[PDB]
This record gives sequence, structure tokens and C-alpha cells, in this order.
Amino acid sequence: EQRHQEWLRFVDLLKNAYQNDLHLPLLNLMLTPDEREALGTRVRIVEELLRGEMSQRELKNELGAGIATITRGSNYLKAAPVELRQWLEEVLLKSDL
Amino acid sequence: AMAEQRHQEWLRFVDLLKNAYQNDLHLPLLNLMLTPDEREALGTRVRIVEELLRGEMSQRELKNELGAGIATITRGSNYLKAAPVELRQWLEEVLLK
Ligand SMILES: O=C(O)CCc1c[nH]c2ccccc12
Ligand SMILES: O=C(O)CCc1c[nH]c2ccccc12
Repeated sequence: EQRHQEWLRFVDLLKNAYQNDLHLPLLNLMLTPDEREALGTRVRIVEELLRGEMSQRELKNELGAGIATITRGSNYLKAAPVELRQWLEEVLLKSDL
Repeated sequence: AMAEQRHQEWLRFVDLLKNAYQNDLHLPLLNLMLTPDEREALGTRVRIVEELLRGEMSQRELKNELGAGIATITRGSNYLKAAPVELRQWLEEVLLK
């Protein structure tokens, strides 16, 4: 329960950092290179899962990512609220015909 | 080469999250994009930063109070030392005051 408040304090700190144009150095302080790389790759995974055109072998090759992480992210995406999903489709699939 | 593509992919995440905050979708986005263990780590890292800036606890004392390992605290202290002065001063204002 207190872990939850601690998480929310991070969320609020980062909100305020974006407001003050300090988000880039804050994220450089708070995340390791491997975590930042994972987040960048997760964006690409979410995009391709929302697109829904690739097979599992194709996802692995296109994304340079492992099946275990793709599988878990797909469940997180399934569980996401439609308010978020529709916004992500708008953003991450913005070029798709 | 790898590295420059990774940086662009990172910036894409930074923009996505910026826009999620603007649309009040940051919490569901971060629930999608991070695991429970990663969120817990970030909450703990805020406390580590806070206590390093406060400068009252020893690092081993910080270990017990935060349930954290020495390796994590030592690494965090280096990231904090490397951070730009503008960020450090803002953190002191928003976390400690
Ligand atoms: O590797 C894992 O345990 C899942 C990491 C993860 C969190 N959100 C995601 C979104 C898309 C792809 C993967 C993830
Ligand atoms: O090694 C870890 O567990 C995380 C390293 C790390 C990066 N930025 C941090 C900020 C505060 C505390 C720890 C860290």
C-alpha cells in the first residue's frame, strides 16, 4: 500500500518535470540505459500488436524482441482501458490506411 | 549506429508519455508500459534520491529504511552526482521543501 503511494509520487514528480522542461534529465537520472531501451522497444511492440498483422515469428524479427516480453505486453494491452487503447491507435497507427 | 536508432525510439516514448499526461492518460499508459516490479523500483528510487539529497542517512542506513540493496543505492548516487545542476536544485525544491 505504501509502495503504491511511492509510485504515485514518482508519477507526480515526472508530471511536474515535463511541466518545467526537466523531463529529459529526470528520466536520464531515474532509468538505466537498458530500461530506456526497453521502453522504446515496448512502444514498437504495442504499435505492432495494435496493428495485428504480424505472426509471432514475424514480430520477433521485426522488433528484435523476445517472445516472452511480447507475450506479456500483449496481455497488458488486452487489459488496457478503451479510453487508452483508442488514443494509442490514433497515435501509434497514425500512418496506417 | 544501433545507439542512434535507440535514441530516436526513446524520444518517441518520451513524446508518447508527454502526450499521455496532457490527455490525463499517464496512469493507464504507465500501467501498460511498465511491470509491477519496475513501478516499485521507480517509487523506491525517488526515496533514494530524496534521502541522498537530504544527506542525513548513511547509505547502509538507507538500505534498511528503504529495503534496498547497496548496489542500487551506490549506482543511484552516481547517477545523481552526474545529473545537471538545474535538475538537482529543482529536486531539492520539489522533494524536500
Ligand atoms: O518482459 C515483460 O515482463 C513485459 C515487459 C512489458 C511491459 N509492458 C509492455 C508492453 C509491451 C511489451 C512488453 C511489455
Ligand atoms: O541498479 C539499480 O537498481 C538502479 C540504478 C539507478 C539508476 N538511477 C537511480 C536513481 C536512484 C536509485 C537508483 C538508481
